[PDB]
Amino acid sequence: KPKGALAVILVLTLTILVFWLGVYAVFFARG
Amino acid sequence: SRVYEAYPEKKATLYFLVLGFLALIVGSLFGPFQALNYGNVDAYPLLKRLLPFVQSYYQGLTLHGVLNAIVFTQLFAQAIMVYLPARELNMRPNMGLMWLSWWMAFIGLVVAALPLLANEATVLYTFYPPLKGHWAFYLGASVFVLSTWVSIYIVLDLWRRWKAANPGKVTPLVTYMAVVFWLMWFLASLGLVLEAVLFLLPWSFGLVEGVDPLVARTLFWWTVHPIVYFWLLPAYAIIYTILPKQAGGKLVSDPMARLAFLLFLLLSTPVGFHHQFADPGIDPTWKMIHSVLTLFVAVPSLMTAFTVAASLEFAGRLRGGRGLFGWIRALPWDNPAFVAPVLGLLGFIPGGAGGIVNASFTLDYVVHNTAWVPGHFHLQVASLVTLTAMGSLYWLLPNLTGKPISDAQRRLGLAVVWLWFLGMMIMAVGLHWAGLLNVPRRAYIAQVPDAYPHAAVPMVFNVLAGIVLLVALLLFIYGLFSVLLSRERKPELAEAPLPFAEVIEDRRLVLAMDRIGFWFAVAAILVVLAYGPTLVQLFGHLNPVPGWRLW
Amino acid sequence: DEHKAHKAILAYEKGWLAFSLAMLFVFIALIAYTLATHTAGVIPAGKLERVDPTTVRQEGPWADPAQAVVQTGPNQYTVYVLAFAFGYQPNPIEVPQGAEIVFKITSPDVIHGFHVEGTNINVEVLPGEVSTVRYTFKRPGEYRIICNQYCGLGHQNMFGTIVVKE
Ligand code: HAS
Ligand code: HEM
Ligand SMILES: CCCCCCCC/C=C/CCCCCCCC(=O)OC[C@H](O)CO
Ligand SMILES: CCCCCCCC/C=C\CCCCCCCC(=O)OC[C@H](O)CO
Ligand SMILES: CCCCCCCC/C=C\CCCCCCCC(=O)OC[C@H](O)CO
Ligand SMILES: CCCCCCCC/C=C\CCCCCCCC(=O)OC[C@H](O)CO
Ligand SMILES: CCCCCCCC/C=C\CCCCCCCC(=O)OC[C@H](O)CO
Ligand SMILES: CCCCCCCC/C=C\CCCCCCCC(=O)OC[C@H](O)CO
Ligand SMILES: CCCCCCCC/C=C\CCCCCCCC(=O)OC[C@H](O)CO
Ligand SMILES: CCCCCCCC/C=C\CCCCCCCC(=O)OC[C@H](O)CO
Ligand code: CUA
Ligand SMILES: [Cu+2]
Repeated sequence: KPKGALAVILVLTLTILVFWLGVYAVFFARG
Repeated sequence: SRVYEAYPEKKATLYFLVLGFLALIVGSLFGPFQALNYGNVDAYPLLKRLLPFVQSYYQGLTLHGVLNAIVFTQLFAQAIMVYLPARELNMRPNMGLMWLSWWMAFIGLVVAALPLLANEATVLYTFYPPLKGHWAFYLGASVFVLSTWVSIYIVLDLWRRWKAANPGKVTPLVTYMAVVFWLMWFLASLGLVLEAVLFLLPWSFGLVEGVDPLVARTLFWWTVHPIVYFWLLPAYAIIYTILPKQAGGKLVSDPMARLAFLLFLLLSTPVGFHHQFADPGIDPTWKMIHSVLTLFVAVPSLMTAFTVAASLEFAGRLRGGRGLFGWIRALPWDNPAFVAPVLGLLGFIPGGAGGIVNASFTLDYVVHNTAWVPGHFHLQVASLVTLTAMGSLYWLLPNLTGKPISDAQRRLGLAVVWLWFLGMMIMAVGLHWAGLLNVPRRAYIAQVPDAYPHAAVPMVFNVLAGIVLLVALLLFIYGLFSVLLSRERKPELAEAPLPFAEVIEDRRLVLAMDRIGFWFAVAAILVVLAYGPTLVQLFGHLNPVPGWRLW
Repeated sequence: DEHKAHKAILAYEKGWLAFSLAMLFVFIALIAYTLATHTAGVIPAGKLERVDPTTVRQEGPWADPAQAVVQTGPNQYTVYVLAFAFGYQPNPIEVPQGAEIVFKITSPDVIHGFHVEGTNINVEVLPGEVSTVRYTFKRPGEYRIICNQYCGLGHQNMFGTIVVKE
């Protein structure tokens, strides 16, 4: 199993998710 | 040099490369200033003593984007995406055309540069009507871009010639990327060519009194999304088919590389509205479609992330690395040609993340036209693409010129690369954050220093980024000029092979993906279906309005 | 071993392609949601509504800024905004809190931003066209309008005000 690659795509996932959920929260605050 | 007599493509490629960096340097000179501006520090007085022809923040901003994001990025793409396919197939590019395209590029640039430098075209690299620039700007820009049409033909030629010599063999990897790349660009480019010809040129010439802002914008964005993928893919081609070697490993999948590239041909163009989420007169259903199709275009880079990461870990394990982190420290971090793209890839994580936000319809309302967007795109183009382009100095230049890279010069390269990376991460933080605080993009904000009190923290990052990047820039100029203007020549470098990686299996997919005429038309249908309905309604209800010059 | 690392990489890549696809779909679902709520009001009306930039300050709804605010419903006002080099009329825009505000915004010169600080209002204003957006102010007070589309040398200082009455 490519454990290293998996780490990377995990970081990429959390980044997207913090970015996306973050700005979603902000959209509703400003709505 | 007998090397050029037999490989004349090296010389034309070199020319594309040098002009590209010359444009990058000149364009970038304006960046630190802008960075300090977004940190509420006004260093424009100083810049104007140094470069007296500069009349305003906005003329520098016009130069910065045009030179950096249009000129350099295009010249890079042309260098890479002609020379690389040519070396893989071991064939001569049509040299007549290869020089025509360079001269087209050079002359168009020269022509655009005149009104640009004379303060007659301080629109931005987006030149939205009714802001009306000098005809020379539209003409010189038009000619510059059309240069790529010759590139398209050149690679199409090579491709077919090979295919004739080799019926019922699939397209070699690099060449397949280059072919789907250049065809994608051909579809993509029709928006701008259309805009320039039917509207911009006649308008700047005195031929029509007005232009229709919304149609102009709609046509513009037809092209200017795919243009970013046009910037991105020369970098990827390297990251896929060269970097794996530079890392000490192999590309982990040829099919995966082909598929990523395939998806870019299909999905790079039919997306442009994601720049027009805040425009009037475009149906919201069509915005939602473009939104969904944009999320789809994230797929190939999502795929890329895994393929490439795995290729990195693979090389990392092959070199002794063990653990979950072992493979990372195992990699050749002393090699600038390895470091620049990988650092660029790291930044691409937050970069793509911000893109995905931008794409999501309503979420765009949070960030549109704020500092967030530059934040996003510095991570994508100014970092990943630029850094990939940078690292190739250390493999490509010696290949093209036979000029050696000293250890000293290798060291300075690591520095430039790193300082440039960090500086971009730092500015990326200041911009995104300032953006979240509603700080508008494209603004000489330092000239209204009391406007944005809440932004004081991200501002410090912007200043820091400013200086750190000025240093990187300075060092980059000095490093490039040491290596171009150096004394020694070892033509055995100019004759070495390029460091293409080997691949470590699904023939049937590969054969499918090789049906290129087919995928090309699928792409073209997708563009008709995505843009046709809206463009039809638009052309049927034109409302031309007079031009303005407000600088 | 090389044979094995390829098998595993491809297996896992496939897992990740499904997951990233899933995540992408869920965002699509969450975007659609927003489209069904009042928050969607900031999305421009897709309708083309063409006006003449050259006479808009002389005749029509943008010509008398003090009459730009018009009650169009029991709890609804339309506001006729002009974004111009370099400011907004009326200034200030005065509207009641908790009423639904239709903004009909246009320019007589060049393109301008209409970004209401603290809200999701963020719309490009194009000469010749009317940009129509809806928002309902929840909290009273002063909200600043920022121009966030480059509009010439006056761009950095182009600000307007909205005042939401209690
Ligand atoms: C080269 C340049 C750029 C790329 C690529 C690009 C990517 C995207 N963009 Fe963008 N962007 C938008 C959407 C996105 C999306 C969804 C993507 C996606 O394609 C991105 C997908 C990528 C990923 C999901 C990241 C994958 C990560 C990778 C590949 C790294 C993995 C790392 C490894 C393997 C390293 C590990 C190794 C170790 C050693 C640990 C939107 C709207 O939807 C707008 C308009 C916003 C507005 O309001 O104006 C926009 C506007 C811009 C503008 C400004 C235009 C202007 O001036 O008005 C530019 C210049 C730009 C450039 C670029 N853009 N973008
Ligand atoms: C020395 C590094 C550089 C610095 C510090 C820098 C910083 C900046 C800043 C602070 C902005 C925002 C300006 C504003 O919105 O008013 C900007 C915009 C921009 N940058 Fe850079 N930059 C640099 C390098 C690059 C490079 C290498 C590219 C292209 C490869 C690039 C492309 C652009 C574009 C597309 C614009 C937007 C102009 C517009 O909105 O019309 N940047 N840069
Ligand atoms: C080698 C490349 C990397 C170099 C990285 C160097 C980082 C910047 C300087 C830090 C020292 C602290 C300097 C702070 C002291 C002066 C600050 C100041 O006076 O503020 C500016 C003023 O408000 C506006 O006019
Ligand atoms: C490596 C360098 C890359 C640079 C990366 C840039 C950093 C931006 C990161 C995340 C944004 C997430 C959005 C943050 C907003 C959270 C606010 C919140 O929690 O929202 C609710 C609140 O009520 C609203 O006012
Ligand atoms: C506000 C944000 C600003 C902070 C910016 C930090 C961003 C990430 C920096 C570095 C990560 C790179 C991780 C990998 C580094 C590799 C070097 C390594 O492991 O070296 C091996 C050793 O030299 C034997 O060869
Ligand atoms: C490979 C490099 C790694 C890339 C990964 C880096 C991505 C960083 C993610 C989030 C940073 C944002 C910080 C977390 C959000 C804080 C929210 C906050 O502070 O709330 C706002 C509040 O309203 C104001 O007072
Ligand atoms: C070895 C070299 C490493 C040095 C790298 C620096 C470490 C990062 C932290 C601070 C430097 C930031 C310098 C910023 C310049 C002054 C900030 C400023 O302009 O201050 C305005 C103030 O907040 C309102 O009046
Ligand atoms: C709220 C959501 C929470 C998000 C939190 C982050 C989730 C982790 C992300 C991606 C992992 C993708 C890897 C997919 C692994 C699938 C399994 C697989 O591919 O297994 C093949 C193997 O042969 C079996 O024996
Ligand atoms: C493998 C297991 C399969 C299950 C996977 C399913 C994914 C679930 C995620 C999101 C659902 C979206 C929920 C929609 C609710 C959004 C409402 C909201 O956030 O409302 C805020 C605001 O206050 C109101 O106006
Ligand atoms: C490393 C990255 C760190 C990133 C740090 C994130 C900071 C973003 C915070 C908030 C945005 C949300 C805005 C919330 C809207 C409320 C503002 C408001 O109500 O103000 C105006 C009003 O007129 C008064 O009456
Ligand atoms: Cu109006 Cu910028
Ligand atoms: Cu785009």
